[PDB]
Amino acid sequence: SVQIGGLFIRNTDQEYTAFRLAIFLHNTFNLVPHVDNIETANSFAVTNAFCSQYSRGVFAIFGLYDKRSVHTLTSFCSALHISLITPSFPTEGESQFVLQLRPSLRGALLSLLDHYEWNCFVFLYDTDRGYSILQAIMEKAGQNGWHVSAICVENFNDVSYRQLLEELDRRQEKKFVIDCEIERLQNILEQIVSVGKHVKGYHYIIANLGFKDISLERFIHGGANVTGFQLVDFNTPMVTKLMDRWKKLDQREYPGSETPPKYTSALTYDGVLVMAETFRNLRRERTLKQVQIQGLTGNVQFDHYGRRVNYTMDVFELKSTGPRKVGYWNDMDKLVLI
Amino acid sequence: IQIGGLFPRGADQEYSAFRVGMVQFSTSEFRLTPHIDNLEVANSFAVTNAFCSQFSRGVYAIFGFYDKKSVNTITSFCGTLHVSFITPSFPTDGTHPFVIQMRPDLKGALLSLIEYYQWDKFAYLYDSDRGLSTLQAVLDSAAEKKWQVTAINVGNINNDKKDETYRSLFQDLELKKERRVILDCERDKVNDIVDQVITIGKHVKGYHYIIANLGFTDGDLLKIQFGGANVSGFQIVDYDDSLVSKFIERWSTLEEKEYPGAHTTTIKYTSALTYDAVQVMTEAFRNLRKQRIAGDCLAVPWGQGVEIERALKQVQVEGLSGNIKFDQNGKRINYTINIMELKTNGPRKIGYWSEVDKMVVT
Ligand SMILES: *[C@@H]1O[C@H](CO)[C@@H](O)[C@H](O)[C@H]1NC(C)=O
Repeated sequence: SVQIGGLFIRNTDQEYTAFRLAIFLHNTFNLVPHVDNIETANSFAVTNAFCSQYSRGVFAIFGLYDKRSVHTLTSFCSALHISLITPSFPTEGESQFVLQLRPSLRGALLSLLDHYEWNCFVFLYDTDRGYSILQAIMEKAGQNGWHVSAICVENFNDVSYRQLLEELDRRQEKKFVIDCEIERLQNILEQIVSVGKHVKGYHYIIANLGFKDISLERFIHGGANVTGFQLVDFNTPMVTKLMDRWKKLDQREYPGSETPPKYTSALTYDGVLVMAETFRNLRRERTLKQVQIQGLTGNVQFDHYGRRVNYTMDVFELKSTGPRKVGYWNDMDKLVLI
Repeated sequence: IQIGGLFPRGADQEYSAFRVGMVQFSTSEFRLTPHIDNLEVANSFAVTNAFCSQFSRGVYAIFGFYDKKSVNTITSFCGTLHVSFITPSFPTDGTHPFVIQMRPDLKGALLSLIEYYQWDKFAYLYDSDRGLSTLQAVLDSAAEKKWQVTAINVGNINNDKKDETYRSLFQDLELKKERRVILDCERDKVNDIVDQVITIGKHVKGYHYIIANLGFTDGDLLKIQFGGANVSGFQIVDYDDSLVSKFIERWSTLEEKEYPGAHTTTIKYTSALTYDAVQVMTEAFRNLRKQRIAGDCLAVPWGQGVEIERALKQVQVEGLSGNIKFDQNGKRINYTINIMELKTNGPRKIGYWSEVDKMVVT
């Protein structure tokens, strides 16, 4: 038996569901989960949970973190020589004993805004995933002499949202770039319709990996141009096999067996597969970073710093008949169009 | 005293309002017997069978609903048997005796708001289930006053292609450069129509949408609010009077386990008409007891035709709808209808429509 640790926070029920799915189907060297769910993602509770998991004895911990508790978790993981595989937002700078599965969206977003050749737009953002995207956008705008009006919408309510939208309507902007959480993006999309801006003339850019994970039917009927990114490939027989087997299990324990998996579920499944590959290779840190596998999100391979390399991501546009792929982005070939 | 009922299927709020009216108007001196039935008003055979069953046990008065395909049968049966039938359904056209009607007429108000707003070349989206009694008046008025109508038949639409058809209607009207439409359909239809409007857009400034279904505070305007398009409508139950406030104070208290509904702030106009019907009927029999006054349906008039009909038609009372006093035929004669319009804020009073003065602006 090989012992593994599991750390999860609130409003990530599907993450835990995907983790339990992966563990169940992989075992049926049986893994021994040590999950300890925590409600509030603060430093003290995360530290206590990590201490409990370490005291019980763990070889690798799969956990989730936010802006506040990232530093403590990374510090203890680096200090105690315990590998931590996480699907959360990537960090910056030198990091050790930390493996990150979520690819960085900076390059693809920069390439997309370069392709459409924009010189003035509005950037809506939140600080729930660091300041990397905002800093990169500001640096690029300064280098290329652009005109960006970044507005924080962390503490905005419906009245504030509508008034801000009307004020931005008074000026001629016509181009928005949204980068927020799933719930925040849903709120933005459900209050942009009420004002009456889901009409031809605007071009929104959804900056995430869940373009097909959100409902854009209203925008499809409206005709407003929308462009997003996709990482999970749905025509692969592997994902169809896994999803059909998900249907074959009960819904009382593994909810979500009626929709294609989001980016985070695929990331957690790929992390579990990578960790199992690492154990199997170790049967025959340095070994962890040498893994090269084919997961739901494509090729999985890491450099000496634990960041993603050799990853492909498709770019989708919203048409009258629905989403339509227009090309794909790669690190070595930059943007490729069809 | 026994008073039956022919309430329709798919309607539960009305019958809840009926039982609440039963409870509220307590009567120790006399008590009536509901003996309520339930069937599809669109099928004439069930209606005739239920009417005969009620008539076979000596019911003094019947109270129920009907539609365009069943009003003639009820009228014919009540005419020959002298049994009064109180109905909050749509006003019938022509003098049909022994049918007490408790709904004001939309006609005349839609033609007094379409002229207070000086218009021409408008659009009209009618439905072919309520009846061709409002569209005909609109055509007559347009012919008399040189207006240009563009009639469209909404309804009788397959649910599979309902979205596509409703969207295509607005898409076609966009080609003809029409910006004024007059929606007049039941709540279920108008909700879908405004939803598809918002889906296409058209809720920005430059479009005026009249709702012509009374009500206007129960169609979930929150979706169409906070936009640029104008919204205007008619209302019968004002929500600030002492009587209506007293009603709504006890309306929310009752639970849905025993009394379905009764947890929301607004109530449909039909249920208010039913609740007022309860009171006007109980007081009608009260007046007769103050004055100290059947075989099969396929067989002679029964004991007291005039004594019940005239007494019930000479009532003068005040309820949620306002003044309730019937004329010789049985239709309302002293009703006032509030005018409302939608803004960034909730509905605001603009005036009132009455028989004594054509149109009032306040
Ligand atoms: C909306 O209402 C205003 C104020 O009454 C009026 O001036 C304007 O013409 C209306 N718009 C339409 C499209 O009817």
